[PDB]
Amino acid sequence: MSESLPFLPRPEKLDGSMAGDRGFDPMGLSEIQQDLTYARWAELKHGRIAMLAIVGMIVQEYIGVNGQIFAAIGCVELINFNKHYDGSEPGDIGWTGGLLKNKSEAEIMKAKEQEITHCRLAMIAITGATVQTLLFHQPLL
Amino acid sequence: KQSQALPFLPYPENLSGYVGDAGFDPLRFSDYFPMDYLREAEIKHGRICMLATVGWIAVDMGLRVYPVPAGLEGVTAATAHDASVAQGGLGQVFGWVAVAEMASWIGVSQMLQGSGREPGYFGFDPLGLMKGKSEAEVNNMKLKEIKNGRLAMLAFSGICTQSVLFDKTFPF
Amino acid sequence: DMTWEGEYPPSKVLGPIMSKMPSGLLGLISIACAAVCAYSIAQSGVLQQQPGAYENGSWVKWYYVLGSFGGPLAWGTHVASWIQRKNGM
Amino acid sequence: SVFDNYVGAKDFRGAEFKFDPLKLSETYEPFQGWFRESELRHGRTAMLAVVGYIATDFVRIPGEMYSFEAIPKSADAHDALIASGPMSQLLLWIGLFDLVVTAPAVQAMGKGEREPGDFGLKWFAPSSKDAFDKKREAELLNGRLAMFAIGGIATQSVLNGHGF
Amino acid sequence: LLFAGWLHLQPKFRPSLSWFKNNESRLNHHLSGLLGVSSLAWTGHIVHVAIPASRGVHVGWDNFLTTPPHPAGLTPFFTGNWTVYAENPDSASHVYGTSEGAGTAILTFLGGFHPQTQSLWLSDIAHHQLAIAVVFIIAGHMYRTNF
Ligand code: CLA
Ligand code: CLA
Ligand code: CLA
Ligand SMILES: CC(=O)O[C@H]1CC(C)(C)C(=C=C/C(C)=C/C=C/C(C)=C\C=C\C=C(C)/C=C\C=C(\C)C(=O)C[C@@]23O[C@]2(C)C[C@@H](O)CC3(C)C)[C@](C)(O)C1
Ligand code: KC1
Ligand code: KC1
Repeated sequence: MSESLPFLPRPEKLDGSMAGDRGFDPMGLSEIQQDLTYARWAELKHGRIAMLAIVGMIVQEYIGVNGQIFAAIGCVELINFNKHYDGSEPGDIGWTGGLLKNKSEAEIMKAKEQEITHCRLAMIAITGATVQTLLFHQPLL
Repeated sequence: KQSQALPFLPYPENLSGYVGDAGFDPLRFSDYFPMDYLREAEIKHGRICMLATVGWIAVDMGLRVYPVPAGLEGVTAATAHDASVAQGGLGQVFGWVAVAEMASWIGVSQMLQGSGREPGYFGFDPLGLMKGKSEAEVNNMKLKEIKNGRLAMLAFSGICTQSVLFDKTFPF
Repeated sequence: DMTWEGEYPPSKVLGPIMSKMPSGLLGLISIACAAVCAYSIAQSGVLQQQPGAYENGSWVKWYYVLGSFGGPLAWGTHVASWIQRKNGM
Repeated sequence: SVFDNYVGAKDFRGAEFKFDPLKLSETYEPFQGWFRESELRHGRTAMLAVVGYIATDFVRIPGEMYSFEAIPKSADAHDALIASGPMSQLLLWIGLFDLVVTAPAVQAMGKGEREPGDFGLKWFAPSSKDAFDKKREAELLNGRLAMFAIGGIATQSVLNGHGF
Repeated sequence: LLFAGWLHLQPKFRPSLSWFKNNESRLNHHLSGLLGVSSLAWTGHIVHVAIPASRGVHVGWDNFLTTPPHPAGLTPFFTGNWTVYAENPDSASHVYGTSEGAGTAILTFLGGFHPQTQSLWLSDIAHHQLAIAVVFIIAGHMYRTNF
């Protein structure tokens, strides 16, 4: 049975091999994909953008410049276009500062586990931070 | 071969497991509907009413949340539904019941196609209470849930009708 | 699978619920759905012509809309009652 | 062949009385189990009805809605209690009994696993089946007589207006 | 749509032949999502955008979150008091595109034409599209998918 939903069977492609695998696929979206490589690429990228959008909304009131950010992200996504379709490791484009050469693959897995839990948290947070900005129009408080 | 609750009607024959069985079912809904669905519906009707009859009794016998939010000040249990949907309140309760019921629907749907899930089984047992119990003792506690649930279904329906018809709060 | 021969289909074409129901129970359900639909149509007719109960679609009641859909349920349950009777229930 | 399948071919003197002039038990031979379950149901209803008309004409239940001032003899107990509630209360519970108990009972009778008239009151029921068969014809004869008695009482109390 | 045609020819995204033969899941989605949800969404446009624009009110992307399309504002929908959305239609002397003579009803069954434009009432089209939406959403619950 699934870890996250114990009354559900474990999804077949959600064995404990990727980071963040809580067995959470109730709708069965992973049954039709051949691999979860492209979906992890999209989960990490949505989370890394949401992590920058959380801090970008903090430092916007606690002090088109963002047109240079979309032009900078677009250059990174253009040069690493084939990596989403090569079949390579999801999220890895070699943008590490040498820290990722480190302890063994159990520690590499817990680094990926720390990223994907920060990825999943900031997507909930930037959904919350932008909705209660559009409704109440307060910065904070 | 004969029903226990009605010893002139035959036994309905689809109730052979199912710990709360009296052989009762005269209209034989167990003959026509799946018993995994029927027990899941009886259990869910039971534990909803167990919370509901305790929540109606508590609200009628004083006991507001403190401090009381705006719009729920002079309000009994028979008028707390519409007052809470105007305050907010039940709108958030409906949102989180919906994501629980949509996820449990995949549990009910996979139970009726196999999967070996017991009706009325979620993972929810955080305080232990089943640490290696025998199946004669597990089935006994499941009987206590169905019996107390069957009582609170008839109780809440008595409380909600009498509080609105005779227009009183729960110590009538 | 669901192909059949002769004068009547087998019980299994009624689905997994009504294939096990008696023909007399499905027959009485059908009259109950027909009477609820006929009551819902007749009462929505008298709500249309009542001069204080038709404005802005106030003649539309949820229980009369839901009751009027007993019409196609009365058709199907009386067809299903015939199939169970031909199959010996 | 209803006289060999069922019991009750007697008269008021105890002689053998094969009474089916219209031959309904041969014209409607599948219905003769229903015919006995409904003869007993008509019989057991009319025996409580004849007692409940006589006992009403002397004793009421002690409420003011049921009192002698409200309902004069016994014949106004039906119409002057429709909107009051007690006629709606018995209409619910008898109709709930007939939907939940009696209707599964008459389909188990047609399937052949219960006897017609049996609703499980076997405490004072004797064994040695002929002794039980003698109790059933006593139920039938007192039942068939009460079906004319409640016809006589409720008709004569309207055209003549007298009590008892 | 040009990227998706390129993408669904790549070897990891080419759908299997069984996905193309799944008749029950395609009809369920195409009755619900393609037909019924789009008709519900088009009811969302003409209630929020088109019927205020015929009533002389500008509702665009700049102000549609803070401007309700009805004065009662979505509480008669959830309470089941749906006759509030048909209370006052536009008059027989409503100047189209202006607020003069203009009603506030968003779902009517008026019938016939707006007398100035000689065209259908937008509140009738909204109640048409909403009723078409519900019928098709229901119709997309017929066929046996995974559940
Ligand atoms: C045919 C059956 C029958 C019916 C329809 C009535 C109807 C009535 N009775 Mg009468 N009654 C009956 C039999 C019946 N009685 C019998 C057999 C007796 C002798 C015990 C009485 C003695 C009686 C008195 C003293 C009074 C009435 C009164 C009345 C009136 C209203 C209140 C009431 O229901 O009394 C309550 C019913 C009783 C006291 C009788 C109890 C029922 C007996 C024991 C048979 C029931 C057994 C059976 C297994 C129950 C199954 C129920 C089922 C739903 C599960 C009402 C018109 C009242 C009145 O004022 O009349 C105007 C009143 O004061 N009845
Ligand atoms: C809003 C009301 C609503 C309700 C009660 C349902 C209910 C259902 N849908 Mg439907 N769905 C809806 C709206 C709704 N849907 C709409 C507007 C569309 C676009 C038309 C769909 C598209 C759709 C498809 C394509 C399919 C279903 C299916 C089903 C059935 C799944 C059975 C089950 O237990 O699944 C297990 C549980 C789940 C899958 C979880 C989701 C269940 C919820 C109710 C659906 C989400 C509805 C809505 C978008 C969310 C808001 C509602 C509420 C929670 C706030 C169930 C009857 C399936 C079916 O078998 O139909 C015959 C199916 O294949 N639905
Ligand atoms: C809800 C989810 C959903 C949605 C929105 C769609 C949408 C679409 N899919 Mg589908 N698809 C889905 C799920 C979905 N799909 C699923 C789950 C499967 C697998 C089972 C498929 C498998 C699939 C395949 C294989 C194909 C599509 C295609 C399409 C496109 C259809 C062509 C078009 O654009 O016209 C949309 C038309 C409209 C919005 C207007 C409808 C106009 C008609 C004529 C209206 C008439 C009916 C009217 C209301 C009533 C009749 C009038 C009466 C009085 C006579 C459309 C984008 C095709 C495509 O083009 O892919 C690129 C295609 O080849 N799908
Ligand atoms: C033994 C026992 O126990 O009992 C016995 C008793 C008894 C009686 C003797 C027996 C019998 C014979 C029976 C039961 C015969 C019953 C026949 C029966 C009951 C029914 C046919 C309906 C036909 C049509 C065309 C209906 C609707 C058709 C339509 C198109 C609609 O309603 C349209 C509509 O819906 C919508 C689309 C939109 C709504 O807004 C408006 C309306 C409402 C207009 C049995 C079988 O022997 C059982
Ligand atoms: C985890 C995400 C989450 C957030 C972020 C959140 C936030 C707020 N909740 Mg909610 N809520 C749940 C989850 C969350 N709530 C859950 C799981 C339930 C049980 C189903 C639930 C039930 C209720 C009820 C009954 C009420 C309620 C309220 C508020 C209000 C308090 C403002 C304050 O504290 O000053 C703020 C916005 C009250 C209210 O005022 O609603 C207008 C109110 O009466 N909540
Ligand atoms: C077990 C659940 C149950 C409840 C909860 C309940 C409640 C009430 N019954 Mg009912 N009742 C039964 C069951 C139940 N009754 C049964 C099994 C029968 C035999 C078929 C039956 C028959 C009668 C008769 C003849 C009368 C009657 C009434 C009332 C009324 C006030 C009672 C009081 O306070 O003394 C309250 C609502 C009388 C009345 O006042 O009607 C206006 C009245 O005359 N009942």
